[PDB]
Amino acid sequence: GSGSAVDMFIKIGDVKGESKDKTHAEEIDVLAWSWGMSQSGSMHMAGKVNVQDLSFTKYIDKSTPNLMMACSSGKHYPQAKLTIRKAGGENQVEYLIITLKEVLVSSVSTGGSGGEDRLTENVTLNFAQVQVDYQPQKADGAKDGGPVKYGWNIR
Amino acid sequence: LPLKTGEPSGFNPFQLPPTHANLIFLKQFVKKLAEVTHRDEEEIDQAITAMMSDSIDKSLRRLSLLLQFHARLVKWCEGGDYGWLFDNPTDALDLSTHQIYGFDITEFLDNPEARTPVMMYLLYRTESMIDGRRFMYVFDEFWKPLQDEYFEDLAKNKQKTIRKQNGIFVFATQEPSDALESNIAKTLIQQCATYIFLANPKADYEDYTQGFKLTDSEFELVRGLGEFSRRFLIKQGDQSALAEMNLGKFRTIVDGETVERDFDDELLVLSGTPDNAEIAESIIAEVGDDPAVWLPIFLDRVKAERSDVGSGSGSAVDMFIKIGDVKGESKDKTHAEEIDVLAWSWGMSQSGSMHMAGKVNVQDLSFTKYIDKSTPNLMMACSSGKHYPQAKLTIRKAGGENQVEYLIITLKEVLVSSVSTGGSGGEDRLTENVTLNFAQVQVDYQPQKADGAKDGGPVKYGWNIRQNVQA
Repeated sequence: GSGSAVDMFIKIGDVKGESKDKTHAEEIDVLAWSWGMSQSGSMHMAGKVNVQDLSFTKYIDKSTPNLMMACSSGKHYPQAKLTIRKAGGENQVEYLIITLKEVLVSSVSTGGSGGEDRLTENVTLNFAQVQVDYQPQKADGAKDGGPVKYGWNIR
Repeated sequence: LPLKTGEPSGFNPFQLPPTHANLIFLKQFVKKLAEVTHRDEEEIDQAITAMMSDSIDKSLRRLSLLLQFHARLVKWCEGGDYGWLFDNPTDALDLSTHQIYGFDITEFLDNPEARTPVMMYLLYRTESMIDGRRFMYVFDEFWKPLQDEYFEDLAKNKQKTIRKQNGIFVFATQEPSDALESNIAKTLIQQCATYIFLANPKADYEDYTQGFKLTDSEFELVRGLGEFSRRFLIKQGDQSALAEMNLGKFRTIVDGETVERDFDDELLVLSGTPDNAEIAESIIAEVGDDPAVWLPIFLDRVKAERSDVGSGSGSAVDMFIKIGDVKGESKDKTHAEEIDVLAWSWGMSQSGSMHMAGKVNVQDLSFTKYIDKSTPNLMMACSSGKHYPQAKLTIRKAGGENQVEYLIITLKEVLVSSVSTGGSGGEDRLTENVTLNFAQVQVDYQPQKADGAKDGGPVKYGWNIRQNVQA
């Protein structure tokens, strides 16, 4: 077989990676994802939520000073798109698709002081509207589909 | 005694035995210049003996003046030949503890000046000093230092003297055009007892049956031997056969074990050039004369490095600097030996949104180095707020140590504002930090691929940070 590895690729505008995998042909590839949702208006003391900005750790893309010019200029990319499949096979069911709109870069990491010898870069972003498509991520290869969604706004 | 800098890569003469300094300086001068008035050169030898009779071995100016009243001119030059016969001691007899040495003939390619008088005097020294043990004198490309019948008369008289005194001569030279072109080599072949056809290289043939008197089958074998198996053919007396050194032989302890091919201590014989350079540099900086008291651990280090990699030198990291007076400890082409830095970690952030011309994020930029050498210049630039004219730093991942750097970043008008220093009982190597601002970033991020490909051209972020959004 091919092993046991998750399958995650993303495009955000003309930002692209140096990845060489089977489904990651110079795609952006990530090592960590970090965003959760929160709604402080709950009775335990419409869309009134606490602010939640998105974040991740990615492998090194070929367009990083373009991202820094986007940060210092306020330039957003109009769309970010993700596909994440569970481990067990690279060409399995696309267990998750994510679509992000008005994708402005919030932060970059990893270059400067001596804290990270070879570590991947955290990048944080903001948004206007995000929607996902979840296929059932059972610990399997070929598994039943049917996307369950949410699409949600910055409001 | 290999080719090196202008240290003693040769051996000199005593130059003042007043019964034989005349003949020593006469032969040394004629083999140094090879062209005189041919009148009262013994008076020149006696006058330079009386002039060097102050204590010993005076300046080249005094030597050339006493010799005159092109050899004087080239001794005044001394280009790469500090081991000549004048103003020096005999480094060969400073090896009287272990009289085992040899010469890189790269300087002794230049007859008559560097080649002839040092070699003729040292052959005189080793031949006249009959220590009673065996003697061995080995040659390769004999004809370039030896262009005079002086060596033929030497081989007739003093070589036959030391032939009863355990002396042997090992002429392992090149292709036989060299030997057939010198009648001195013909006289030597008339006294050379055995002949080793070590290889069949690119070499001139079919006069090789002349003088040596090979048969057709013998000449067929010495041409069909080859040079890569490193086996040979041997003729002595009037007879010959194919032979070898058993380079495939190995320690057959029980039933035929691991084929070590006797490769341990063969690196002395093989002499691989970067490992020879490492062992030679560590020995030469270690001790002047070279007994094998530090050599076994150097052989174990050479075996470990050769089993690791052949001249790899890591090729994994590159993080180096030059900020005013400091510089890098760089294995890359940029700097050398001074200061390494730790790693690559900083960024910038933005909290705002335009999607329901950036935001002002008051930030500093920082960097961590190791223990410094140029402490007070950085101290002055830190306290006074002095902007260095540049701060250049080199970043490159694995994929080669001499490749183009993955990010070359020069910050501009680097005022210095804080440096963390430290120290402890456990501070084997203190790291320190500069956290600072400046006028301009000049980031040059090259999107170099993993295989050494640099598609495409590097992306620059060369913008003012001081009071301006950076494009």
